[PDB]
Amino acid sequence: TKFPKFSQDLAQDPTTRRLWYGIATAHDFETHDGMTEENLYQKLFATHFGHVAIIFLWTSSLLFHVAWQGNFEQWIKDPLNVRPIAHAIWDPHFGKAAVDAFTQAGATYPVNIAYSGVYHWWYTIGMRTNNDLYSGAVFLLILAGVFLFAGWLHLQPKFRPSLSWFKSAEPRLNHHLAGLFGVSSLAWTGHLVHVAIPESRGQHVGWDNFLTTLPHPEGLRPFFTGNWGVYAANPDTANHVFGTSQGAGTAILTFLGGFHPQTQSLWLTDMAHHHLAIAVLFIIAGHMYRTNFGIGHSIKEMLNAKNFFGTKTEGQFNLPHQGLYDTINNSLHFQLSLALAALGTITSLVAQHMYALPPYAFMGQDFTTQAALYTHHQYIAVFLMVGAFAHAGIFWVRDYDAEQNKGNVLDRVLQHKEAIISHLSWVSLFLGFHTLGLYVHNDVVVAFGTPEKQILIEPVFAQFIQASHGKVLYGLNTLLSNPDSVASTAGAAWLPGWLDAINNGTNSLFLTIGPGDFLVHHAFALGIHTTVLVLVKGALDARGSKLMPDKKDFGYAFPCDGPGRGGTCDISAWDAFYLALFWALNTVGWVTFYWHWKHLGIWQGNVAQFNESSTYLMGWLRDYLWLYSAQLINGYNPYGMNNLSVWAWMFLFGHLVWATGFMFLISWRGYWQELIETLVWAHERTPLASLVRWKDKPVAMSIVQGRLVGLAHFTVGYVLTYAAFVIASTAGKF
Amino acid sequence: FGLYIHNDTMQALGRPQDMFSDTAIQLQPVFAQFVQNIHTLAPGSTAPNALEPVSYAFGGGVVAVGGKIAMMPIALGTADFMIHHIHAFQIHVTVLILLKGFLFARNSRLIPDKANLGFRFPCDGPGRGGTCQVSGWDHVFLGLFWMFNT
Amino acid sequence: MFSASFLPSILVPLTGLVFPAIAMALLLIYVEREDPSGI
Amino acid sequence: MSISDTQVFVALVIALIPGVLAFRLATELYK
Ligand SMILES: CC1=C(C/C=C(\C)CCC[C@H](C)CCC[C@H](C)CCCC(C)C)C(=O)c2ccccc2C1=O
Ligand code: SF4
Ligand code: SF4
Repeated sequence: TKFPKFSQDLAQDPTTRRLWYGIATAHDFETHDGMTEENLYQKLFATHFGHVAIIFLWTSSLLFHVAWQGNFEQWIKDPLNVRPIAHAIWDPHFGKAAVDAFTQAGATYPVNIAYSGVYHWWYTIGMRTNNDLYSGAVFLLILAGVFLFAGWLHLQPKFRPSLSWFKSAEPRLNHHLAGLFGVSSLAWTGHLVHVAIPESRGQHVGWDNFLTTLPHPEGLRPFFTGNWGVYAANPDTANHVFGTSQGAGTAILTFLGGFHPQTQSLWLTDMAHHHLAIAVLFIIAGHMYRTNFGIGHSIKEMLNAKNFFGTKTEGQFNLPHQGLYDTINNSLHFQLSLALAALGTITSLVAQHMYALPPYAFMGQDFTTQAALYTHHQYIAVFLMVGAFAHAGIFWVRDYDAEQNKGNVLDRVLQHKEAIISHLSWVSLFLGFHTLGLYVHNDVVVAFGTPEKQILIEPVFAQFIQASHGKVLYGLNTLLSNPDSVASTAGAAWLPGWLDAINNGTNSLFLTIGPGDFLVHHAFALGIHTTVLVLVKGALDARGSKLMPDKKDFGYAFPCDGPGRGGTCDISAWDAFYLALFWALNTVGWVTFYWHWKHLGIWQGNVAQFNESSTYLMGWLRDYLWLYSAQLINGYNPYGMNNLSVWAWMFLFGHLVWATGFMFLISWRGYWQELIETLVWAHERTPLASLVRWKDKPVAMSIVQGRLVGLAHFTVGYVLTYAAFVIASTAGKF
Repeated sequence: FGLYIHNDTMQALGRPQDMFSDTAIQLQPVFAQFVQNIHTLAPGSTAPNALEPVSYAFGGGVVAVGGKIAMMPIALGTADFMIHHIHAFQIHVTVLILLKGFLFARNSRLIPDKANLGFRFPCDGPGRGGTCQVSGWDHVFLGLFWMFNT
Repeated sequence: MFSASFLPSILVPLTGLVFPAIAMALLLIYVEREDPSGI
Repeated sequence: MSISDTQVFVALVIALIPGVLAFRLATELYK
C-alpha cells in the first residue's frame, strides 16, 4: 500500500503501467483517497507558497550568477556595443574552436552570451556595481527562506485557517486591488523619485545619503500648498545623457509624451506620474465594495437586484443572472479558467506593446534580444489560453448543478449552442475557401508570365484609422491630420512632441501597409476562428453528444466506445484538445513569421521583397526560407567550425524528435504487444541469463499515454528548431 | 521634572556640557517648526484669493507701528519642549483625579454604598484604617488645586 | 579565469553523476518497500 | 569589483536555513 499511497487502488497491479500512472496523478489532489475540502485548501495554500518561493530562488539564481562572472560594468562603459554575459562554460566533451570562438569582452574563460536582456532593464532601474546585485541576491534569498518557513507554520494545528476564512471574498478583493499593487506602485514611485531619477541624472544615492538629500529643491513646498506645477519644473533638456548631467533637468513629474531623443524610450518622469495615477486610482478603487464593517456594495447581492424604477428587470441589462455567483465561490476550475484567459490576453497585449514603445534604453537597436522576447512571450501566451478553455471544459463535467441554474443565462446559452457552432463553421469555411482561392488565383496567373492579370486588393480601413490617430503621410486632414477640427486642441497637453515622434515614422511606429497585410490578417482571422471552433465543440460536448449522450458520467477520461458505428475513437472530451493544440501551433507560427518578415524588411528598409512576393506562395517559400540559412547551415561542415555548430545541432535534434512524434502518433496499440510476447519468451529459455527476473511484469504502453507522449514529442520538436532559426538569423544578419 | 532637576544639578555641579539647550545636549521640536513652516507660505496656492498670511507669528514680515511692536514671528527652540510637556503632564493628572472620581462615584472596590449614601459626605468611620475624603467633590477639590497650578 | 577559486572546475560531476546515482538508487529501493513502514 | 571567499560565505548561508527548511516542508506530507 506504500506506492502509490494516495490511491489504494493503483497499488494493486503488477504491470509497469503502475509507475506510468503513479506520476500522472500526484498533482490531481481531489482525486486522492480520503481528503475533504479544508485539507485541500490548506495544502494548496502551502504549495502556492512554495511556488512563489522557488520563483524567488530562480530570480536570485540568475541575478547572483550575472553578479559573479559577467561584464555588467564593461556593459556600462560601452553600452550600445558590449554584449552581456550569461555564465561560465564547463564541459570536457567540448570542441576545439569553442574556447577559440567564445572568449570576448576581455574575458579569458569560456563566457556564454546572454540574450534575455536583464542588463538594460536593471541599469534602467539604476544599478552601478557588482556589489549592488550581490547584496540583492543575498537578501531576496533570505526573503525566500522566510517565506518558506511561513508556509511551514500554517501547517501546525493552532495555525489552520478556516474554510469561511477562504470563502469571504470582499476582504481579499479590497486588500489585493488596493493594498497589493496600488500601495506597491506607490512604493515603486518612491524608489523612482528617490533613486531611479537621480541615477538617471548621474547622482549616486546609496543606502545612507538618501536620508538627508532631497528629490527636489522645491521639495515639500507643493507638499501641502497645492502648486503641483512647481514640481513640474524645468524638464530635462534636448541634449541630456542618462547617467550624466550634460543638459540636466530638475523636474519630477512631467507629461512630455512620445520618446526621449537619446534612448528613444518612454520618459522616466512620465513613468512616475503614470504609476502615481494608477496607484491613487486603485486606492480610490479599493473601498469600492462592502466589507464586514457595514457600508458598500454586496457583490453576491448587488446583482441580486430584480427591481428598479417600477419596471422591475430580468437583471442588469435585462437578462437573468440569479444563482451563479455562488459557483465562482463554489468551483475552482471556474476562477482558474477566468484567470488563465485574462492572463493570456494581457500577455499578448504586452507582446504587442513592446516593438513600438521601447520601455528601456537601447531596446530598439539590439534586434536579437527584443525579437526573441517577442516570440517567447507570444508562444507563452498561445497555449496559456488553451489552458483556460480546457479548464472551462473540465469545469463543465465536475462543477455544475442543474436545478440551481434552471432558466438563468447559462441555460439560455446552452439552448441555442447549435446556431453558434453552425455559423462558426460557416465563417471558417467561407474565409478559408476565399483566401485560398485568391492565393491560387495569383499563383496560376503569375505562372503564365503575365502578372497584370492578377488581383491586388488594397486595405483602407487601417489607413483611415492611421491618419485619424494623427498620421499625415496620407494627407486626409482628419482628426489631428486636420489641425483645425474640434478635437484638434486636445489629447495630451504635450502632443507636440508626440507629433514630432509619430510624424517621424522612421522608427517602428505604425508603418504603412499593402495588399499582403490584408491577406495574412484574414488568415489570422481564419486561424483563431477554427481554433475557438474546435475548443467550444469539445467544451459543449463535455456533457454528451447526440450519438453518445452518456459521456457525462464516463468522465473527462478515455472513453472510446468501440466500433458501434464505423468506430467512435477520439470522442473523449479532450481529443479536441490535441486538435486545438495543432491549430494553435500553426497559427502562432504564421503570425510570428509575419512579424519577422515585416521587421526584417524594415531593418535595411528594403521593403520591396515583402510587397513583391507576398501574393503567391512560391515567393513566400523562396525569399525568406533558404535565403537566410546558409548564414547558419555551415556552422559546422567537413572544413571548419564557428560559434553556431550548437545551433545546427539544435535544428537537427528538433527534427529528429519531430519525426519520433509521428512514429508515436501513427502506429497504435494492437501491434506493439504481439512481439512483446515472443520477446518475453526469450529470457525464460536462454541459459546463463535466466538468473535475473522481473521487478514487475512489463507490458505495452497505454492508449491515452501514447497519445500524450506523441503530442509531447511533436510539440518539443516544433519548439526548438524555430527558436534556433530565429535567433541565429537575427544575430547573423542584423 | 526629574530631567529638569538633573540639568539643575549639572549646572550647579560645574558640568555645564550636560545642560540641554542648543549650546549643549540637543532636542528640537521639529513638528511645530514644520507645521509653522507649511503655514508660512500658505497664500497663493492654498489661499489664492488671499493676500497676506493669517498671522505674523508663524511667518511673514515683522509688522509694527512706531517704536512699538505689533507682531513678530515667534521662535521655538529647546525650552519649549519641557514646558509643553509639563503642561500635558498636569492636564493628565487633572483628568486622572476628575475621571477617577467620575468612575468610582457609585461603587468602589471597598465602598459599595456610595451612591446608596450620597456624594457630599465626609467619611465612613475609621474602618479599613481610614476612609476620610472618599466622596467626589473632594476629588474635585484636589483637581481644582491642580488646575490652579496648571 | 577570474577572482574566484577552482570551484567551477570540479563541482559539476558529483551533481552531474553521483547525486543522480544515489537519487535513483534510493528511489528504486523506495518503490519496492514492505508494509506498513517506509523511508 | 568581483568577489572572494565571501562566495563560500554566501554558500554557507544555505544548507541550514533554506536547506532543512525546505526539507521539512517536503517531508511534512508523508512520503
Ligand atoms: C513504440 C510504441 C510502444 C512501445 C513503447 C514502449 C514499450 C516504451 C519504451 C520503453 C522505454 C520507455 C524505453 C526507455 C528505456 C530507457 C533506456 C531506460 C531509462 C534508464 C536511464 C535513465 C538510465 C507502445 O506501447 C505504443 C502504444 C500505443 C501506441 C503507440 C505505441 C508505440 O508507438
Ligand atoms: S481506437 Fe479501437 S478501441 Fe478505441 S474507439 Fe476506435 S476501434 Fe474502439
Ligand atoms: S477618618 Fe478622620 S476625618 Fe474621617 S471621620 Fe474619622 S477622624 Fe473624622
